[PDB]
Amino acid sequence: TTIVALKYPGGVVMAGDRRSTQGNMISGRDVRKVYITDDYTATGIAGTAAVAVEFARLYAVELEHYEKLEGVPLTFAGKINRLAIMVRGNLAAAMQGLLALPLLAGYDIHASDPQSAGRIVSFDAAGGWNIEEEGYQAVGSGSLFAKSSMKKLYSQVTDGDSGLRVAVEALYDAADDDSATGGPDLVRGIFPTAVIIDADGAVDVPESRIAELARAIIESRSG
Amino acid sequence: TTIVALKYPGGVVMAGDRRSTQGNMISGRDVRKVYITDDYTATGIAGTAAVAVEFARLYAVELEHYEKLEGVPLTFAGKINRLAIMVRGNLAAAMQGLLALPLLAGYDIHASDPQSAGRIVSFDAAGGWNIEEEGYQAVGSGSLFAKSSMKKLYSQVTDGDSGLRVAVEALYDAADDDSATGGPDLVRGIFPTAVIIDADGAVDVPESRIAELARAIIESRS
Amino acid sequence: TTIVALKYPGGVVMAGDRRSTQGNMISGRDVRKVYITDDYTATGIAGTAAVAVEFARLYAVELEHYEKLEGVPLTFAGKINRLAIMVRGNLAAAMQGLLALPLLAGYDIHASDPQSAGRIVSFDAAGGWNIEEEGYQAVGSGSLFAKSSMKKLYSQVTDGDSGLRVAVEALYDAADDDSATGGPDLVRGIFPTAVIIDADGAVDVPESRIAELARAIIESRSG
Amino acid sequence: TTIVALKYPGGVVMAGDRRSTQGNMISGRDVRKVYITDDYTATGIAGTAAVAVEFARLYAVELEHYEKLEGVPLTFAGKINRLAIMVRGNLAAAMQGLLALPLLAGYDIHASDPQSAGRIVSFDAAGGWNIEEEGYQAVGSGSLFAKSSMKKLYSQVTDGDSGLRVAVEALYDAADDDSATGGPDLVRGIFPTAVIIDADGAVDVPESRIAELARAIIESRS
Amino acid sequence: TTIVALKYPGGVVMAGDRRSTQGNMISGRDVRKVYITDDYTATGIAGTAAVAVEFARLYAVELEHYEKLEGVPLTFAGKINRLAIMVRGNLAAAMQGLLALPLLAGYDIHASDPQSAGRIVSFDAAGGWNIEEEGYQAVGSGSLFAKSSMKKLYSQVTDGDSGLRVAVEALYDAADDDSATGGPDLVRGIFPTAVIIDADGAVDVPESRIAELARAIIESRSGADTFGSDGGEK
Amino acid sequence: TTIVALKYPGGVVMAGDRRSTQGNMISGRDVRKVYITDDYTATGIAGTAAVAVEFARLYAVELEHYEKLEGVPLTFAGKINRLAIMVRGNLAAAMQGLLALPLLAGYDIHASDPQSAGRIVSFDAAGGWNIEEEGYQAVGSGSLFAKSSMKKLYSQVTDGDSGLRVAVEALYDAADDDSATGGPDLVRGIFPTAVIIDADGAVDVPESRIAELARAIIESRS
Amino acid sequence: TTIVALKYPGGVVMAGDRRSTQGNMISGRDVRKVYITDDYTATGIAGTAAVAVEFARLYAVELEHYEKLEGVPLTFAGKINRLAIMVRGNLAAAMQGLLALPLLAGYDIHASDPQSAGRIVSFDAAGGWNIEEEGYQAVGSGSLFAKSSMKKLYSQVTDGDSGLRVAVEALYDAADDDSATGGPDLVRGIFPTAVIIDADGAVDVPESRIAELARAIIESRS
Amino acid sequence: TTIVALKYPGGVVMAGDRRSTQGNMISGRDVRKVYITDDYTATGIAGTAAVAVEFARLYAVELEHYEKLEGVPLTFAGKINRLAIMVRGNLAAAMQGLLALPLLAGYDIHASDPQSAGRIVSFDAAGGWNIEEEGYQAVGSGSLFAKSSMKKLYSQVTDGDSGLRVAVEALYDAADDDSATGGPDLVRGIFPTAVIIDADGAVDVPESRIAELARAIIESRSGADTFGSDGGEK
Amino acid sequence: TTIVALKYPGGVVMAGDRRSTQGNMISGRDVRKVYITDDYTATGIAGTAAVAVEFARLYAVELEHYEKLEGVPLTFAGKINRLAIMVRGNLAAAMQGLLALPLLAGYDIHASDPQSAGRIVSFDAAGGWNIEEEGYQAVGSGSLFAKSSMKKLYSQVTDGDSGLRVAVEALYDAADDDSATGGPDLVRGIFPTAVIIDADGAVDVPESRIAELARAIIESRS
Repeated sequence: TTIVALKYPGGVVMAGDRRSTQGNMISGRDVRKVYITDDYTATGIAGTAAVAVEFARLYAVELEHYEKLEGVPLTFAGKINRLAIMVRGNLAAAMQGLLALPLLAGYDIHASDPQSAGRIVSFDAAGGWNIEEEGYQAVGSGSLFAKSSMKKLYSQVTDGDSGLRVAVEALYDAADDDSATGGPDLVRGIFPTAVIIDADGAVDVPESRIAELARAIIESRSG
Repeated sequence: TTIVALKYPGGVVMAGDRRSTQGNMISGRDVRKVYITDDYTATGIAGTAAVAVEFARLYAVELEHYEKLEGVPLTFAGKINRLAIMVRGNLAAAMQGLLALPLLAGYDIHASDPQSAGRIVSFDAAGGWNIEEEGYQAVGSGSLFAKSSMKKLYSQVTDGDSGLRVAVEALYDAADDDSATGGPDLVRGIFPTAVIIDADGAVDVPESRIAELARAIIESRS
Repeated sequence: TTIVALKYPGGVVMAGDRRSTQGNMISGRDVRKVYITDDYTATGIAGTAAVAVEFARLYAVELEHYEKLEGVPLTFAGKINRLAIMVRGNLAAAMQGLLALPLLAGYDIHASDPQSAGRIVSFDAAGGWNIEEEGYQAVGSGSLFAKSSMKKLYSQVTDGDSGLRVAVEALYDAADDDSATGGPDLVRGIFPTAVIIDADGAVDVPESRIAELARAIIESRSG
Repeated sequence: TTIVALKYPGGVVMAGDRRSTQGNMISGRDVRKVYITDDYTATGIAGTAAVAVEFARLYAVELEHYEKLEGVPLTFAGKINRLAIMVRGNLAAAMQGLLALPLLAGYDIHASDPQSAGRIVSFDAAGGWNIEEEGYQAVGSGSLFAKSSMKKLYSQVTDGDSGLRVAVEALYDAADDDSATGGPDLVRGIFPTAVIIDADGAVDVPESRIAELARAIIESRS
Repeated sequence: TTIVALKYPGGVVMAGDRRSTQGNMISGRDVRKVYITDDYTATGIAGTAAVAVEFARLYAVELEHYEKLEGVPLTFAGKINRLAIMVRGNLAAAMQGLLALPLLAGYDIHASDPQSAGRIVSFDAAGGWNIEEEGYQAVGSGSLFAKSSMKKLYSQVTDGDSGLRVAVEALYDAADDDSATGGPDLVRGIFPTAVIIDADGAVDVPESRIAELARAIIESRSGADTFGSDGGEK
Repeated sequence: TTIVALKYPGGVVMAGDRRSTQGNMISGRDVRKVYITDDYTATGIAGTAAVAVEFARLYAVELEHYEKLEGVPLTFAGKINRLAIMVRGNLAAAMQGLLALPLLAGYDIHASDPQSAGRIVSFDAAGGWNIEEEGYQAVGSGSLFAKSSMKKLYSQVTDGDSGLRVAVEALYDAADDDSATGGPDLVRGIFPTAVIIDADGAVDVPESRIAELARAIIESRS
Repeated sequence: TTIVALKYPGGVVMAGDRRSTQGNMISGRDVRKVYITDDYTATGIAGTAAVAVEFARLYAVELEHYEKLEGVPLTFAGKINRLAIMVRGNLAAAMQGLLALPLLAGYDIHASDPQSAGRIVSFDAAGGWNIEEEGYQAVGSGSLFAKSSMKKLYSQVTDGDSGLRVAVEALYDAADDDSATGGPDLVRGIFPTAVIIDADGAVDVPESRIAELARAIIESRS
Repeated sequence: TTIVALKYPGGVVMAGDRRSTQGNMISGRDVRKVYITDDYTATGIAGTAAVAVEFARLYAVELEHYEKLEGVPLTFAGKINRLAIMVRGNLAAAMQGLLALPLLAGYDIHASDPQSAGRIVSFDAAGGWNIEEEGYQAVGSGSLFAKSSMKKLYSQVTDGDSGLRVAVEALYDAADDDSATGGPDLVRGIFPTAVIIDADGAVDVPESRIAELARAIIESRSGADTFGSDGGEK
Repeated sequence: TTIVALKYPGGVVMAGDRRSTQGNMISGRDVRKVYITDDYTATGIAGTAAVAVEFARLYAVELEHYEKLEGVPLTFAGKINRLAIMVRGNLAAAMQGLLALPLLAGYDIHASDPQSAGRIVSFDAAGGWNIEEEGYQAVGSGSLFAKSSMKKLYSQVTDGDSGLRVAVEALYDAADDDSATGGPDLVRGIFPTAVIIDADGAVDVPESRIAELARAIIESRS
């Protein structure tokens, strides 16, 4: 599994692969790992698939429950604290083989500067959180390769489209160097899923655009 | 890793993949796992790459040493016995995580019927050997998927080219269902290697033929 | 044990073998492993036989209990969630040897297109569920061989009868490659059980049809 | 794996199944487990397949080596002693999962009464041996079922043909109650192998007769 | 310990041996292992003797308690479920050396065909139950030999008497191949106990009939040994 | 991680590094480890980063809660006791790997002499606390090197500016001798964070002054 | 520790860092990890420093011994085989923590095309070796980051100078992401060491050129 | 135990403490830990005392044996290699608690520049060696404190006397921060031992010079403590 | 750590060292280990510093709590019983590495003879208490050396001053033979603390008197 998130002027984009494996055997080819928790945040979770799905569902339920109870959505730091508390509480299960590491990307509406309202938060196994100030972050087995690719490709990010292309290329590199991460499957037409968040909210990227970007990257690397 | 071998009328063909991994990390993309030990036998070894290369080299050295010393090549049963002895002697190291399971394909010149002179021999971790009578066998992590694919596809084998196509398709299925087995890499132009053995000896299949077969299979499945 | 399920236009069919073993000794020859939990779903469970029977009974009781209490049956995703919860709760006992891996197939009456209303759901040991999109799935010791056979045979499925024949042939292959899976016993006249679900509900396949299909397959492979 | 042997007036017969498994997965369908060590004895070995093959080969080599060196074959007691010594020496490796339990059947040319010259010898894991006096014995995973079937069926043994039928039926029962023992494969046409030993020596039973007996048994139980 | 049960037209018969051992020592010679839980079911339990007796008593108490409370006896499947629940509950004690494997035989008064109303149920260590429909079943250490003997002898069963003879012969074979199972003791006059269930209920078999059957079986075996040989050698 | 604190005439200064690591990999470059708990105390915590942040937040919340409830801030000894109790209660988690060692520096308004109101308190894993009377203290992996540098550089401290320079140089030495402690990153413009406490309360040192001091130290050692 | 190697038209280059650590403590700042084994091959060894130095010394001694004895240097395959044998023989001691993973770069004078005479060979802990065909390879703790940086930067390599700059930048990235790898120390004037091999042989790169390249990279990334 | 060695223009100096402990108990107060192996090298060993003495004795014997056999002393690299081989061969016994870490200081007569002929070599437990380039090194339990003190005090080293004073002060700091290192004992008159190597060979420093240097250091420390304050309070 | 207590005509004197260590490193130089629990008893606790401080604080709180509740101070035996109960209850924590061994010295107001009213009580790890009748006792790592010194020096005790000198000399000997015990620091001017208890209560000994005694002892032994 590999999930990447990066900031661009005016928003943030998160993308993830589609492969789930049980050892060396491939058990899934269309797993979705990026979820829209609310109108302005997206969460990607790596590790055990069942724990990831349960975590995303519970986190979305908790956020919506607070919003309905109080009539006002939580602040971004409050959402970070809730996710960190959940990760800290899952420590005993993580030590038993049910580890789940989330990745939070969101748009801060209350931020003073709309062009710097994108936020990326990374979590560790002990529940600690850190707000990324370098503009990109990745989680999963292929996270290191994706981060090293983004370190060189981040100078090309100028808007949403370029950021999406860079994220797709980072996922392609991660799948190229990690067997647990699946690359663009042209035979079955299965492509990574992406979410773009801006001032108008979080929307899902259509599959056609991601397919076009993946084909362009493959053609560029073929010669 | 996955290595397949199947019999066709008049010969035998063996093919293997190119991927080698260290856990979940891909460390090799062009490893050659099928060797031509002599003029009529080919050996594919799965497991640890270092042990596989060492075993292939030592086995070829031993066979050529006997042939030069005695002036006559060993019989097929003798080659089977020597390979089984090597596998049996490697048991202690295999129990430490250095397992290596070879697959042997050959063309018996001393066989009575030329059309049934192909031979496929499989080996287990205890050194036991068994001559396969179903006409196909596979070894490696993805061996089960390739064997099950060949079970359905073996009815289409009537010559060397059809057998090569079936072997390539079986390797494609094994790589499709196993992450440790590499499929045809179209971006880098890396394709599985194959060896065809017949009455005229053992030759390496050119890369262009395997590339054409792999592209045909990919177009068929898309 | 081996249980197979596959989708055909307008429905879904699930079949399972009849053999239970205690190590190498054969203890049962007519075990039924496919249950009709309600009018539009069928459940096949592999692993320990006692745990499978208890799971099927408890799951059917829970579904009927909810339907009677609320006056309306659960949605398909609700049934999936309840089964996943049961599997997740059984994890501690599964680690001790009482492992149970279910397989759920159903027909969604609320689905948009009637011809694509068939559903197949697979579960893992951690409770993770995945709605299968390939059109077939299998569980049990001989699951791999049956799945590989269905991969090559699924192109022939065009209606309920062809799908049933493909399922029977996949079970035959699984029994041919797995000693823990029982094949068609012609001496005792014992054949695998199958269930077909369509718009009219779930019905049991009569033994005569399955016996005829098994004899046809055996005669096909004998020459 | 299941190997049976029973005595009939004027000789002895030994039969064994053909299946070899690796856990629950079937790996072999035509394994031959009964060997003709010399002109008047046959040896069937259960357990690990590789160890069984190696034991049979080494035992035959040792017996033939002694016969060539001395110009006179070993007495039956000497053969029993050598096999027991081999089993005793294999104890340390058997404790590591390489167990091999042989079954020895032979015809004693030097015996007084020719009609009772048949001999059946069983072995344990500690190397001990015992000459059976009840007329039948079996080894392997399905040995108990085969012996319990032969206990009821032994009263019908009056000649070589009836003894062969009883042995085939016992193997059928063992395969019926045990998954590790393969039954008659009518689809593939694979049947258990048998060896008949009498005053004229040890010969291999033709496959057609065993197929006829198996089909008769199946029709009887259908 | 070995308990056998087989179906005959019109009923069912269950029999068990009389020996209890502590290792290689023989600690008991007249232990009774077949119980009449109610008017139409009999239960035999193998394993630890104390756990077997406690299980039989508790199961009978539970069945009679339900019958008295509700005024109607449980259905056969209900009794099967209660016994399976008890076996499943005893899993922790079984893992510590207190295993008890029961064997349930009964007559279903509510069954459609009176001649096929007999039922035999077998249980495993995990509490799973399977209604045996091949006509016979056995439990205990010598269960395999008795089951294999019944496989060859079941074709002779035509009524209650033949079924009882087959059960006694199966127990004799099991004791012949198992040291932990006691055989017919002619010196002390101790014979296995049997229960026959039919449309009129479950009744204990008198010892005289079982003694006669055991003597006939022993005489037949001795005569066969006299007639038989080791392929021509005695 | 390395956090240093030292007393100067009229107050106290505490500084810490910015690097967090996961084994050998560098995962953080702008981590803040010095917190202003209230108007006159600053707390720096070393060890696991998550536990440090949680402890700082909980300690500040508890102090403010007591102040709001009673209408009067806790005495310095009361704050020491609360922090020691928290450390003692975290012992079980620390033995499992979640170890956190805090360092407390504060200004005592109720002290007799204003010039000697600076306070430095050190803690151990067992919850024991000691008020340092030597003028400096350091915690973390690089604590030994920083303390040994401060032992030689403390004679130059005469006011807040010289004390801040000495603290920055001690952090530079700790980073120079320890890989887990990050030095002044001139490429990214990241410098250690410091807090100065005096009679007017606790304030954060602007980054420009610390950058100037670090550049001066680097020029001195070049 | 990080040692990189990459191929450029007409030669090959290898560079390594200078830091040696003991846990989180920095124990060495001017360690040399790249050795010139002979006139056309260079070897860099990662892992335990003592084992690396001993391996380099012994390997150079063996190569020179063979060259002096036979009057002709070993072929490149022979050198690869000897290094693989040494790595395989060190497996038992590596299991105790004395691990050494070498990287071999050389120039094949017997190669047909002079522009493709460069060779890069990597080794695993089991003694297996693989001739890299993608043009670059790295070993050590920071090997992954350096390799991923070279993957992006390899398109700029056209001659020796560009290859040297790319190798220096890859080492800079590896030090930037790994704390066990030392970066260019401008305060002490310590820079990574590099070796360039071409048709004229292997020579050590002067420190001034590497210092200029490192300063250019630092100013580029500032 | 703490042994220090630093370079000065024209030579090298090595010094060590005198205390040996068995846990928290003081067992020795006048242990000599710096040996003159030959005319131009000095070796100090930290760790177990017995292993240290045996190491120094065997190393000196080996060097003298080679010099007598060949008629020419070993080069400095040869001595380093022999000591590294000894350390590597002692690894198995060091893993059982018999650890010995040597420190080597020497004066290479074959070096080009006479003023930079001093050499300091440090060894690890795996037998690896490194020629120090910073001009000072220390080994022992208190090595970190002595090395950190020398890092600050090395700017004052201009000749042999100043280097000796710096080494004595580093040992004083190491003893001040480590309980296993013994400080100058004024009551018993026991002081650290030092060896200084120059172009004329290796000689032992007389005890009076070290005693007066230690006394001056103690007086300076006491005066600084009197002058200083805890940020305003004493 | 070492704490000594001895009886002199008319009272009792208790003294202790000032050093706290973490293995071989010295972490504290002015630790106070003798506490005035109430007007007529003093308690010295050895072992872990945190446990000792907590024990002293809790014991003083309990004694004052009882005195305030009942309006009458506890008898000496009641204080002994409470301290023994606390020590016994701390057994589980002591077995895990948090051992604390106290030493109680007091003056009995209700005793018959004023000149023999001094009391010394020692405790073991199991909570057992014993009223010492030998006239002196010591606890800590250097307790044996201090007790052996007092065994020879106790004949010189005739009043409070001589007893204080003997206690100081015993502490000096304990520090002389034990590295974990701190001796008189004449560079920093740190000396052991002492408490003198008599009919007028318990008073802390001024540092000047102890410094004079320590200097006299050092000059005597020089």
